[PDB]
Amino acid sequence: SMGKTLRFEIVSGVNKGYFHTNSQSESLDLVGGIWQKIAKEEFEKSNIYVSAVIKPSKTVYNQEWGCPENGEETVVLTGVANEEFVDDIEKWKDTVIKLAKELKNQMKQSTLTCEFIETELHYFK
Amino acid sequence: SMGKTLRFEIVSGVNKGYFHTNSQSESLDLVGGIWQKIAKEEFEKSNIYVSAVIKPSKTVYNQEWGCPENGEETVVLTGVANEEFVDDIEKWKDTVIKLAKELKNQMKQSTLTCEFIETELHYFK
Amino acid sequence: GKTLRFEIVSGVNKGYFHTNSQSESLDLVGGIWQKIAKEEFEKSNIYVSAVIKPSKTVYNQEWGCPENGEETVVLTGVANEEFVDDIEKWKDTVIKLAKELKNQMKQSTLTCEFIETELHYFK
Ligand SMILES: Nc1ncnc2c1ncn2[C@@H]1O[C@H](CSCC[C@H](N)C(=O)O)[C@@H](O)[C@H]1O
Ligand SMILES: Nc1ncnc2c1ncn2[C@@H]1O[C@H](CSCC[C@H](N)C(=O)O)[C@@H](O)[C@H]1O
Ligand SMILES: Nc1ncnc2c1ncn2[C@@H]1O[C@H](CSCC[C@H](N)C(=O)O)[C@@H](O)[C@H]1O
Ligand SMILES: Nc1ncnc2c1ncn2[C@@H]1O[C@H](CSCC[C@H](N)C(=O)O)[C@@H](O)[C@H]1O
Ligand SMILES: Nc1ncnc2c1ncn2[C@@H]1O[C@H](CSCC[C@H](N)C(=O)O)[C@@H](O)[C@H]1O
Ligand SMILES: Nc1ncnc2c1ncn2[C@@H]1O[C@H](CSCC[C@H](N)C(=O)O)[C@@H](O)[C@H]1O
Repeated sequence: SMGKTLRFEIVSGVNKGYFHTNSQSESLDLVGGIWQKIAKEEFEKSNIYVSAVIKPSKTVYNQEWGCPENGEETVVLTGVANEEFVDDIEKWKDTVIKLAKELKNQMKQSTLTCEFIETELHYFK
Repeated sequence: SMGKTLRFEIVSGVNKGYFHTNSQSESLDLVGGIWQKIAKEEFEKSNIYVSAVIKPSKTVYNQEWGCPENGEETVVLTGVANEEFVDDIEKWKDTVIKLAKELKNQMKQSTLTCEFIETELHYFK
Repeated sequence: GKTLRFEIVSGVNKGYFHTNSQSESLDLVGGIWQKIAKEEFEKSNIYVSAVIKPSKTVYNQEWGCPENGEETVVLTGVANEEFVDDIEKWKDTVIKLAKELKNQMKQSTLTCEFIETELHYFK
């Protein structure tokens, strides 16, 4: 593998007071379910399924701007555009952006980051 | 040097139907111990030790393709090629690829992603 | 290729801080980062926010690694052009804080990587 592809990374808060969750495991399950829901909805329209690897985390920023002491509970979502599944990388990028905005809405987040990083994918099967 | 080098990232499932681990921390230890073993075996042959930073995760894809509701338990392994230890970036890359295939086999996975990403390493010691 | 992100891998020094779980180690590192980032922001108007993840780092038992890995924390953060006017000064700030983190966590060695990234920010 010498050609390049992309990976995305999204950082989202988990809004435990709105969703009535009380643990990292509950937040991961919630984000997993929401992502599965919206990713399937977009797959049905475009044949692009943005699968995601989601990790528990906390995000540390200024207490003045709303951060709890020691950090806000967050989830990181990351995923590669696998060339075996993705014909059109620009259409995949548009789909990730669409889903990131929808995740922001579903999670009731005020702001949200979505990054694209160049990567060289070796796929073992 | 400017520290221009590579990092790798692997995403592996944990085969609960095979290992019967009963928590996220047990899955982490299971993958960590396996990685520790195969990394040492390769180091004894090549003097390349691919150390790895491992994170708990859930991977979310279409339930039609076997994904449990809210995602499958996975582990993400990431590591840099530190020029302090690595003379030859291409041999390190070939070592990572060998270990990724070996991990896929030892974890009894049908597919496994292994990505290389360009990175600028600043090493403080 | 619009901007940069950093990633730092830190030990948690169980023998010094006496945390009992990965949740406590995460909070310990987070609180330390929150303080040094705030103090640097007052000086330079650059606030290096960080997304921190629990982890274990696996290396050779001959070099001190516990069986199945050492408990670690990964810190990662982007330079958001809406906040950051000077990417080189942000980079210098990240390095400054990473060294200060290494000191406060009583670590012997620490990695700090920079990766090119294209940031889309939704508000
Ligand atoms: N994220 C993903 N993970 C696993 N398999 C995927 C996938 N996205 C797509 N596939 C597989 O690819 C099939 C065809 S969808 C992709 C069609 C075409 N390559 C395109 O880019 O438009 C899916 O039904 C599924 O079998
Ligand atoms: N990718 C990233 N890198 C670094 N800091 C980030 C980040 N994404 C978010 N942050 C930090 O965390 C803050 C958001 S906290 C999570 C979002 C918030 N609950 C809301 O509703 O908007 C940002 O202001 C920034 O300081
Ligand atoms: N992943 C790793 N983490 C920490 N130390 C490592 C390491 N890999 C190698 N080392 C250190 O480097 C020593 C020499 S290994 C030979 C390295 C040589 N420059 C090459 O590229 O072939 C190891 O015994 C260990 O002390
Ligand atoms: N790096 C990555 N980025 C995005 N999705 C990924 C991914 N790695 C795996 N996936 C998703 O997760 C699915 C695999 S689940 C993990 C492997 C499985 N247990 C097996 O034994 O084959 C992939 O088909 C894809 O949909
Ligand atoms: N890490 C961060 N996360 C979120 N907002 C941030 C931030 N760093 C700075 N800001 C935002 O930037 C505002 C002004 S400080 C930045 C001043 C100027 N752009 C400079 O480069 O010096 C803060 O009040 C806050 O709203
Ligand atoms: N970014 C990275 N990628 C891969 N391995 C890493 C790494 N950062 C650290 N390691 C591994 O973990 C070891 C450090 S363990 C954590 C630091 C230690 N507590 C100290 O105070 O020095 C390194 O020798 C290397 O083998």
